[PDB]
Amino acid sequence: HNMKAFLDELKAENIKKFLYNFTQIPHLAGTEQNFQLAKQIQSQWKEFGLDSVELAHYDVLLSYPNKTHPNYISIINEDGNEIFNTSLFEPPPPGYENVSDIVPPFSAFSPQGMPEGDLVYVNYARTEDFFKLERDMKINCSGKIVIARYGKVFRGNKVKNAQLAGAKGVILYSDPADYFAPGVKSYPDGWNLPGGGVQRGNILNLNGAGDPLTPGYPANEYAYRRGIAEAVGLPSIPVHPIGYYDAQKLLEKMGGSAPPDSSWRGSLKVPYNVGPGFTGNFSTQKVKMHIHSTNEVTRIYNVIGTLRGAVEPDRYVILGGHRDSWVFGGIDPQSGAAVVHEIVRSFGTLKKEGWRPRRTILFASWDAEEFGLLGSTEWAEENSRLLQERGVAYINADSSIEGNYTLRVDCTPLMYSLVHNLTKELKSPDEGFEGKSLYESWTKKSPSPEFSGMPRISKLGSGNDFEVFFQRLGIASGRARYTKNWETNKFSGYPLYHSVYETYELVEKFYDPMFKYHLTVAQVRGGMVFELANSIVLPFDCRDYAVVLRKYADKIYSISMKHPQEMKTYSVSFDSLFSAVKNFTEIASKFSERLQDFSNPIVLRMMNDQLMFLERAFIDPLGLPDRPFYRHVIYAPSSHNKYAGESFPGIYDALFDIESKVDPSKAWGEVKRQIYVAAFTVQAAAETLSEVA
Amino acid sequence: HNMKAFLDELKAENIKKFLYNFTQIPHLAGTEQNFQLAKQIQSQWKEFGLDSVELAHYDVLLSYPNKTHPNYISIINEDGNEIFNTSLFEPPPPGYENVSDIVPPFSAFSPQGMPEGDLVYVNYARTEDFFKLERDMKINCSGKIVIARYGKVFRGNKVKNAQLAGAKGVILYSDPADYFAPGVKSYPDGWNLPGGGVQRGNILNLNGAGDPLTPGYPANEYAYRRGIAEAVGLPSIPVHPIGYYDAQKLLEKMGGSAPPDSSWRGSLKVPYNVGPGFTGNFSTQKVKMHIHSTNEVTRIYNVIGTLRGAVEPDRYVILGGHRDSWVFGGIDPQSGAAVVHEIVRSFGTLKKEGWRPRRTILFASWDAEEFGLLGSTEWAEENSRLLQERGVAYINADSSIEGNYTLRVDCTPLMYSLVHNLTKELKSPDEGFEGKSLYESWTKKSPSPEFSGMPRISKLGSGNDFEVFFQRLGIASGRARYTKNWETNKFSGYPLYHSVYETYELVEKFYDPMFKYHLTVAQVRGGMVFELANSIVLPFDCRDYAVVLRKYADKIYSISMKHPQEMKTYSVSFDSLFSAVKNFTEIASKFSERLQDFSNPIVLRMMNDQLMFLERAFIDPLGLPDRPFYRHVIYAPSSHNKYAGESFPGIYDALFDIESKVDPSKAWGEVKRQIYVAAFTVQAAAETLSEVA
Ligand SMILES: *[C@@H]1O[C@H](CO)[C@@H](O[C@@H]2O[C@H](CO)[C@@H](O[C@@H]3O[C@H](CO[C@H]4O[C@H](CO)[C@@H](O)[C@H](O)[C@@H]4O)[C@@H](O)[C@H](O[C@H]4O[C@H](CO)[C@@H](O)[C@H](O)[C@@H]4O)[C@@H]3O)[C@H](O)[C@H]2NC(C)=O)[C@H](O)[C@H]1NC(C)=O
Ligand SMILES: *[C@@H]1O[C@H](CO)[C@@H](O[C@@H]2O[C@H](CO)[C@@H](O[C@@H]3O[C@H](CO[C@H]4O[C@H](CO)[C@@H](O)[C@H](O)[C@@H]4O)[C@@H](O)[C@H](O[C@H]4O[C@H](CO)[C@@H](O)[C@H](O)[C@@H]4O)[C@@H]3O)[C@H](O)[C@H]2NC(C)=O)[C@H](O)[C@H]1NC(C)=O
Ligand SMILES: *[C@@H]1O[C@H](CO[C@@H]2O[C@@H](C)[C@@H](O)[C@@H](O)[C@@H]2O)[C@@H](O[C@@H]2O[C@H](CO)[C@@H](O[C@@H]3O[C@H](CO)[C@@H](O)[C@H](O)[C@@H]3O)[C@H](O)[C@H]2NC(C)=O)[C@H](O)[C@H]1NC(C)=O
Ligand SMILES: *[C@@H]1O[C@H](CO[C@@H]2O[C@@H](C)[C@@H](O)[C@@H](O)[C@@H]2O)[C@@H](O[C@@H]2O[C@H](CO)[C@@H](O[C@@H]3O[C@H](CO)[C@@H](O)[C@H](O)[C@@H]3O)[C@H](O)[C@H]2NC(C)=O)[C@H](O)[C@H]1NC(C)=O
Ligand SMILES: *[C@@H]1O[C@H](CO)[C@@H](O[C@@H]2O[C@H](CO)[C@@H](O[C@@H]3O[C@H](CO)[C@@H](O)[C@H](O)[C@@H]3O)[C@H](O)[C@H]2NC(C)=O)[C@H](O)[C@H]1NC(C)=O
Ligand SMILES: *[C@@H]1O[C@H](CO)[C@@H](O[C@@H]2O[C@H](CO)[C@@H](O[C@@H]3O[C@H](CO)[C@@H](O)[C@H](O)[C@@H]3O)[C@H](O)[C@H]2NC(C)=O)[C@H](O)[C@H]1NC(C)=O
Ligand SMILES: *[C@@H]1O[C@H](CO)[C@@H](O[C@@H]2O[C@H](CO)[C@@H](O[C@@H]3O[C@H](CO)[C@@H](O)[C@H](O)[C@@H]3O)[C@H](O)[C@H]2NC(C)=O)[C@H](O)[C@H]1NC(C)=O
Ligand SMILES: *[C@@H]1O[C@H](CO)[C@@H](O[C@@H]2O[C@H](CO)[C@@H](O[C@@H]3O[C@H](CO)[C@@H](O)[C@H](O)[C@@H]3O)[C@H](O)[C@H]2NC(C)=O)[C@H](O)[C@H]1NC(C)=O
Ligand SMILES: *[C@@H]1O[C@H](CO)[C@@H](O[C@@H]2O[C@H](CO)[C@@H](O)[C@H](O)[C@H]2NC(C)=O)[C@H](O)[C@H]1NC(C)=O
Ligand SMILES: *[C@@H]1O[C@H](CO)[C@@H](O[C@@H]2O[C@H](CO)[C@@H](O)[C@H](O)[C@H]2NC(C)=O)[C@H](O)[C@H]1NC(C)=O
Ligand SMILES: *[C@@H]1O[C@H](CO)[C@@H](O)[C@H](O)[C@H]1NC(C)=O
Ligand SMILES: *[C@@H]1O[C@H](CO)[C@@H](O)[C@H](O)[C@H]1NC(C)=O
Ligand SMILES: *[C@@H]1O[C@H](CO)[C@@H](O)[C@H](O)[C@H]1NC(C)=O
Ligand SMILES: *[C@@H]1O[C@H](CO)[C@@H](O)[C@H](O)[C@H]1NC(C)=O
Ligand SMILES: [Ca+2]
Ligand SMILES: [Ca+2]
Ligand SMILES: [Cl-]
Ligand SMILES: [Cl-]
Ligand code: NA
Ligand code: NA
Ligand SMILES: [Zn+2]
Ligand SMILES: [Zn+2]
Ligand SMILES: [Zn+2]
Ligand SMILES: [Zn+2]
Repeated sequence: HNMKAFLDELKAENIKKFLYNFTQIPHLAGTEQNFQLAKQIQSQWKEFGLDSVELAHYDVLLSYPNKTHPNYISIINEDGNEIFNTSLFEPPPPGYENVSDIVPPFSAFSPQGMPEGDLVYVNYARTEDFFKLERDMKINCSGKIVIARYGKVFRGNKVKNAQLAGAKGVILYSDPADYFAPGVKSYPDGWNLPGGGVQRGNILNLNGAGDPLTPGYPANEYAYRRGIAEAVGLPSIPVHPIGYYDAQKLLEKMGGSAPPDSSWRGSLKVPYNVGPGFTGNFSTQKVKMHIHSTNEVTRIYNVIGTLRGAVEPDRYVILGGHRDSWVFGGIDPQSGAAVVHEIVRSFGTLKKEGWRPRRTILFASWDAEEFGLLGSTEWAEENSRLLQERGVAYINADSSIEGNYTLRVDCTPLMYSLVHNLTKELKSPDEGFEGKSLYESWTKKSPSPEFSGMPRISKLGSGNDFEVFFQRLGIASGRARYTKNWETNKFSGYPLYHSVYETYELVEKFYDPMFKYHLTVAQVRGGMVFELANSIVLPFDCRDYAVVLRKYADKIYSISMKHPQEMKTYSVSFDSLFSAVKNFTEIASKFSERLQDFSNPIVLRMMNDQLMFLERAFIDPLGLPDRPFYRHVIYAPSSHNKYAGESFPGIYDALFDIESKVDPSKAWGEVKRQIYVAAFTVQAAAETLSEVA
Repeated sequence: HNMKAFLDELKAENIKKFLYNFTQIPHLAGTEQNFQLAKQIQSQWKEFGLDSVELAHYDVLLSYPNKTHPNYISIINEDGNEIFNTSLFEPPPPGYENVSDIVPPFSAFSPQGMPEGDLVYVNYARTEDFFKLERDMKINCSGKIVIARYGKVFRGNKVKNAQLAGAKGVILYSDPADYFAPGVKSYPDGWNLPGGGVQRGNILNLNGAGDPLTPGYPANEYAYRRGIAEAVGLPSIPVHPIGYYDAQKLLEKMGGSAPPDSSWRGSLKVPYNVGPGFTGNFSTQKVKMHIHSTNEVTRIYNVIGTLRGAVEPDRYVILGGHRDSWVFGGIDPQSGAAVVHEIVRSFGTLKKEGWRPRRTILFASWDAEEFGLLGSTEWAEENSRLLQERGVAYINADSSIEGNYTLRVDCTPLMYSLVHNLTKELKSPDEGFEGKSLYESWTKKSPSPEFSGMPRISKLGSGNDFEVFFQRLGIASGRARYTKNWETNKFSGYPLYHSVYETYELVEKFYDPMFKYHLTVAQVRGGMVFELANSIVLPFDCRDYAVVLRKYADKIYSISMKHPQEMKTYSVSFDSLFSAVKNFTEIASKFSERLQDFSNPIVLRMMNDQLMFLERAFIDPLGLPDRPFYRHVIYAPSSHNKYAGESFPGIYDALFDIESKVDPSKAWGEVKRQIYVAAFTVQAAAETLSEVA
């Protein structure tokens, strides 16, 4: 009864069966079918042997198209006749043409409206795309409908950016340049997005708030809800996603200015003119959106499984991933949920033979992730006192695969050593690495840019259910999945993401026929939970935080040093931050020595508490500026792309575009304030590792 | 080596000697003499046997009169001749007439100015005094100088209230009605305030922020400071305190309206007319303030002593009280500091004979309390991560006596049982209770209004150094001192509070000749620290929180029920709060049973952690509305009187004066929101006591 027993019990064939089972019908959040699936998971986790399995439910703001009043976009002529209409649905894939309750493509939480106007093409609608438009090109988006390609960044940032540019609507589309890999066929004959395929997804800017109506507090039965007008993160202009057949029709007539350069051109046979409006012959034609989706408070269900710890039941290691899908969820999330299901089954096998982990393991099937991480966030809001005093670690478990090339891990520095050690003990599933370790294949395919013989591990970003646990509550967090080769494959994400084409057959035929990558990811995720819940000394190495803190301090200082004159004028020094990082390095080194030298369970637990509370020490209870739920001072989601992690985010945002600020004294004053906050927090975290008295 | 050994080692004669030692010269915060005293305490605590004794220093905003440009108030005539001037200093007491560096009476943090105008008398300048003036009497304070009597509430609230009434200055004075007990002589021949006596004190409204320039973060060497204009809690109009000889001169000529009733009349031979301005003959005369005090960033020093725990060194029991004084500090704070000094000495005696407490005891000599709890707050800001994960309890130790009648205890419900049990084991020092317990004399003199055979224990308010530990960080806190009989003695505080007359001789001659009340208070405070640091199971009874939560829920519901029609219209229910309190009662009862039945140190420490984190569970990281540093949902300082505790403060303030709000729907909506927050927090705190897995 050790890790090897746990790992060996995991079967690829079981993960295949579960994936099939979870993907036959849609499981949209707030729907009866997803509630049925919740009850099924609850039943099976009980059967599998967990001590308790409960549903935790909340009533949250969700968004759905109107069934009798479909969303669509038109080209209208001067008479007002709609001469072109975008599709009302994606052509269903082979054998699914009769499946009901496929939600049609829509942008969740769009307000209703029917705006009419001239089109401006804004590339990926990134901060720098708008800078280029407004500052360099002198194009005004005010009162225009913007059309943007999907890709590069989170769609909610695109919508925010369009809105602050004064757009009156946004059209999102999938360009083949970003969603069609050269030499691969469209679904069903390959893994590419067809011209009628469309990516669903919410366009909120929640910044960690969870349910838009109840920021800070669980959306329970007696919750007081904000009015819609005061809700968090809702867009103020209508938005709708389309495919590249329909996008071609909308782009082909575009006039005004040429694209500023080739990074603005996708792969369609159109000029990619920025606009505004259409070329001469069609200059009186306009674009009209028709959006009728409604926001509604709807009940959602998390499944929470508990396997009580034998020695420290008041210490919680959490494995959590979501269950709700846009349609069938073939990759997102069921390729993760099937992996969790088999992990539970394996732990349960051991439990039935009399074993218990040292610490409590909690297993979560979250609801409403697709609508803003709502299930994980409301539950963490409800249980925040328990999680901040008892939470050892959170391992996420959304999609197990986004490619078939190599491992991807994003995690706190505290888990680097755990991940290196675990992967050295696992077999690579890769062709040409038979009998080699996962560590070897991973390091070869994804080398660290700093360190020879080490793999690359990214910072945690967001756009997934670890966000409340890591950036709000400061619980050490990690995620892992198989991924594509980004060096040779330039497209954004996997092509069929959040489309009807993301099915069981997508995975079984193209991504992972033998379910070996799924099994590899079950071993990584399950292996991590096993070590975290069972190792006598928590498997965190504080010295790895010291190394990255120095790298981040160098980075942020380099950004500021682009403005040497202002640093002189305003006396901007990074000395305090570097001093704090030096102290952290020295104190962590001494703590590591002590952790090596000590039969005494109090000294042990005292030291496990120092390891556990070290991630927690990076939390500032005041939050980051205007983002009260992003409280971690080292890591926040990028203010320009929610998916990307930013380091020293407080100083980063204070420096961003600082040369354009009206009051340089005020702006540089705020840079110095953020330096102070960062240096203080680093020193305060270091001091939690000092001898306690 | 048990509690009795600790208690027996404490000597009245030692406390007398220390008090004498600490009171020969002024120890104003930020002055060289208070730094010298800090170094002396540090030396002696080392000598006494503590493991480490450090100074923790900060650079904070302090306020001092200008030595070459004195503050004073005048009656001016139409020509501009100053026909009456208030005193420049209090007549020094016998034998101190040559002591230098007595700070003259001033209101710390007053801005500079020389406003001229007509006087309005506003009674105690309470919220209801201003309501009576503006609403009932129709008197407009806009552009007037207000004169208010000291007493009833914290002076900072008076100044806030005057400022929001549009006053252009405030004069504070001590009325004999509030500071002269019938049949007792003025200092030096009794304990009464003489006509030339004046009460110093800050007039900030910090709401827990600490140093006005650095809210949230310690005022360390690299701190970024706000500009003065953005500082927290500074008054916007000049303020100055005077004695009743000078007040008589300012009040005797007052015209306009009569006092509305006898609760507006003090004891001087004047009419107590509200004004504005003077009676006919003198109607062209005006009042002129001259205030030249300056705010300056000044270094302050805390002394921090550590006695490392033998078994749980990472658990902290804190005994802390301040060292800075307005002048000699005969009562405030040295009657407390001398008691702490003897407590340290006694613990050190045991330590030298080989004993250690189970948990770590930290001893603190705080600086700058008189200027806004600045020393305790900056240090707690620096060490917040350590205190919130390790802080068992905080026992305050400011003035040991404010009378000679009976015990006064204000503390969390979690300490009620500890206090009842301890006091049953201590001898009463009271005449007529020889050979009886302190519990017996206390209960007889100060009976609980709810429960026969029990003593009254007040809620913690504020205006002292526990505020950061309790209302910000949620560490279980308590205070205890000897006090007066409030039933028969109607004056505010003790008469010589914050005056030059508060000397060693005041205490030795009038308050506590034999130092027996001092010794009794050393036993209560030291006994509490001893039990908290040494009991195997933390000496907190969660069921006492359940009883008070019900009492507070009844109270707040009764307040709301004054508005039955609005409760109908807006569907205002307290059901959720009562349900939460019921659940708390049931879960706490079950936790208490478990705490009775368990050789297992993990189960023990797990359960000690649940006891320790139970106060912490009442903290809301979002704070109370517009008061981010008051985070405890059950207790906050009254928004009308910082000294007084308020229960369910969020709901209380939402209901206060609600009948006067312009938008009843909005106001009742916020009542319901606060009900939700309170019910949720109570339920969440209850759930920390549930079985952990
Ligand atoms: C990284 O860790 C190191 C510790 O190894 C910290 O070093 C401290 O740095 C501060 C400077 O920011 C030093 O502060 C200075 O303290 C002097 C007096 O300190 C005495 O007392 C303390 C107890 O509190 C002892 O520990 C200490 O050894 C000393 O005996 C002051 O006199 C200094 O103030 C004077 O100079 C400054 C700067 O020029 C002026 O602005 C002032 O007006 C004044 O004249 C100063 O405040 C401190 O002594 C150092 N501690 C130790 C133990 O060496 C780093 O701060 C830490 N990095 C971060 C980011 O925290
Ligand atoms: C004091 O402690 C008690 C527990 O002893 C708590 O009681 C819970 O109270 C809520 C009501 O606020 C109950 O919620 C209801 O749950 C029903 C389904 O719950 C099932 O599943 C759970 C697992 O999550 C089981 O524990 C439970 O026994 C049930 O089998 C819902 O169907 C109810 O919703 C319906 O009615 C409401 C109200 O009329 C409608 O608004 C809805 O639209 C819907 O039709 C409802 O949500 C809960 O069941 C109770 N729990 C238990 C264990 O009994 C108190 O909440 C607590 N007090 C506070 C302040 O927390
Ligand atoms: C693009 O779509 C519009 C609107 O059509 C409606 O919405 C779609 C998403 C689908 O659900 C459609 O089935 C649905 O009709 C088309 O314009 C519309 O055309 C219809 C029929 O030609 C008009 O209906 C009426 O017909 C009778 C005549 O017997 C009269 O009583 C009325 O006067 C009216 O003409 C309808 O008004 C018109 N709607 C709008 C909003 O313009 C459009 O033809 C289509 N374009 C294509 C396919 O190129
Ligand atoms: C109330 O106090 C004022 C101001 O007096 C000053 O401030 C006090 C707090 C103390 O520190 C005083 O020592 C200090 O003077 C008095 O009015 C002031 O009177 C003086 C002297 O009479 C005036 O000084 C000048 O004197 C020479 C004449 O040789 C001329 O050069 C000047 O023209 C001027 O007269 C001073 O101007 C005047 N100041 C003000 C601000 O009005 C006031 O007499 C006193 N009232 C009492 C005791 O009733
Ligand atoms: C995915 O897998 C689950 C679990 O294996 C399947 O659900 C299970 O389906 C069986 C067959 O429908 C159910 O058993 C039945 O029970 C009813 C009475 O309750 C009885 O009438 C039948 O004769 C039969 O014995 C079982 O309830 C159900 N189990 C759970 C835990 O839900 C599910 O059908 C699979 N879904 C797909 C799409 O393959
Ligand atoms: C990942 O694996 C590495 C390599 O095994 C682990 O580091 C190793 O940890 C052991 C156990 O703490 C260290 O052993 C110690 O050696 C010293 C003698 O120098 C002795 O004082 C102790 O009693 C103990 O035996 C070992 O030195 C260390 N090896 C290296 C190369 O660092 C690492 O801890 C693992 N990481 C995690 C998170 O588990
Ligand atoms: C309050 O009590 C303290 C502690 O007893 C007194 O401070 C101590 O005073 C003595 C006598 O001045 C000091 O000893 C002296 O040392 C110097 C050299 O350092 C030497 O020149 C003298 O001959 C003498 O031995 C001692 O330093 C000092 N102790 C401490 C810890 O500060 C203090 O005087 C008392 N204050 C009052 C007002 O009574
Ligand atoms: C303040 O003093 C009271 C009175 O001594 C303490 O309550 C007493 O605590 C003891 C020890 O936990 C309880 O004894 C228990 O009795 C049951 C049998 O019914 C048994 O299961 C246990 O093994 C244990 O012997 C005792 O019942 C209880 N007495 C009362 C009247 O409640 C109280 O704990 C003290 N408070 C603090 C904070 O120390
Ligand atoms: C979906 O859209 C339809 C419009 O075709 C809405 O139905 C109409 O709503 C208006 C305003 O409430 C009523 O005056 C009409 O009588 C309704 N017409 C019909 C034909 O039903 C409908 O409210 C929307 N549905 C949802 C669920 O929001
Ligand atoms: C105390 O008040 C005096 C005024 O009597 C201030 O001294 C004057 O300040 C002004 C403005 O800075 C100068 O122009 C004068 O030359 C000063 N006069 C004298 C006679 O010194 C003084 O600044 C104040 N002191 C403090 C410590 O704030
Ligand atoms: C863009 O257009 C609007 C309205 O037509 C105008 O008010 C605004 O100032 C314009 N902005 C720029 C930067 O040209
Ligand atoms: C799977 O791997 C092969 C071999 O490298 C590659 O050609 C193919 O594109 C991969 N499939 C997917 C879905 O990435
Ligand atoms: C009080 O006086 C000021 C200025 O003289 C005036 O603007 C204000 O409205 C008055 N307020 C009331 C309540 O009478
Ligand atoms: C001390 O107690 C006596 C006796 O009750 C009382 O008359 C006297 O006023 C008290 N002294 C003080 C300073 O309260
Ligand atoms: Ca919420
Ligand atoms: Ca501060
Ligand atoms: Cl994931
Ligand atoms: Cl006190
Ligand atoms: Na398919
Ligand atoms: Na005296
Ligand atoms: Zn997902
Ligand atoms: Zn998704
Ligand atoms: Zn005091
Ligand atoms: Zn005081």
